[PDB]
Amino acid sequence: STGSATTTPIDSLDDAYITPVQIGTPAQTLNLDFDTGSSDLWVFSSETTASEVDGQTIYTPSKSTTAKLLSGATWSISYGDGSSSSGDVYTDTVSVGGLTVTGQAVESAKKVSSSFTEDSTIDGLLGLAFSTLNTVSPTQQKTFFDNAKASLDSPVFTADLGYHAPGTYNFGFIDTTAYTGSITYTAVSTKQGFWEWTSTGYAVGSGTFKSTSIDGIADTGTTLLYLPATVVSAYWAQVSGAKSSSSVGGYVFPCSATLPSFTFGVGSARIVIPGDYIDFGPISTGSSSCFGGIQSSAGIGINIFGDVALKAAFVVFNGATTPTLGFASK
Ligand SMILES: CCN(CCC(=O)O)C(=O)c1cccs1
Ligand code: NA
Repeated sequence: STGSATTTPIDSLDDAYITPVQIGTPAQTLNLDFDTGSSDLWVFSSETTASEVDGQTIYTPSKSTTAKLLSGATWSISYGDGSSSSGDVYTDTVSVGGLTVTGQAVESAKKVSSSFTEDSTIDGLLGLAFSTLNTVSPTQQKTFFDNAKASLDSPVFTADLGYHAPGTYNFGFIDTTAYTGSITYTAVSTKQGFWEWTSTGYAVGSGTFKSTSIDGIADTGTTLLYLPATVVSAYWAQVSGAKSSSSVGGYVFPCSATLPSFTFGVGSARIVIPGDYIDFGPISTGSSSCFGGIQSSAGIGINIFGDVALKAAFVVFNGATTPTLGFASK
């Protein structure tokens, strides 16, 4: 089997991407944020505290003939941005892009933090990291990908995110029309439960490539590219008037600037992030200071190849017995 779904930016900055997901019978379609940095499939629901729901579409298990309470199971998650959610668990049928899993754990939110409530466009998350990170207790649950894997034509999914445009998540096959050149594969460590890999270095603009190992994770649920402070300082030093502001919480730059590209290494391959991808616009409406898309990881504890990096590439998440990541230009 295979599945193929379109993923759409939630706003004009590509702050996140939403993908429609069918849950239950008859189908309830919710727009979920597919997150390769977490392992819970959780939704706004009929159980969510009413004051914490503001425009989201909710899952109502009582209206699904295939929903069953997973008796005694609870969940609670905290993300790297400080947001959180918790609740109870149902099993139900879940379909993405024509690919169906029966018996998927659907984590129903009773509580969500303010950042979720305030984002009316995101109805929940679909985690695509390793199932070792799933927060359901006392019985940990599998991701949608881990439940689909054995049925797929090939044990893979691919992320093809757009710059200010829709893109695609495919399950079970590699669309050889979706990228240019060849795919370069690289090793993954699952020791922390993430798609963790090692980049072979970087370049700023037309500058020379610096060969240096940069461990990090491939995380579709993180907007920006978070790298070591040395690398980030070398990038922003090429932009007149750029600086780190602790008042704004990251690198800012004059909106009048033209930004240089940023290249990262995948083995001998190179992925080039155009300068425009690194512009996240005004720090507040009407401001002439703009927020940078490459930020320091020094206050995180991990480097994160978020959407700014991933949407420059066709990315293969290979869940074979020995997992790998693949990257290609497009
Ligand atoms: C021999 C290089 N090479 C493949 C790179 C390519 O895909 O061309 C590798 O070492 C791999 C190790 C782990 C996954 S692939
Ligand atoms: Na922000």
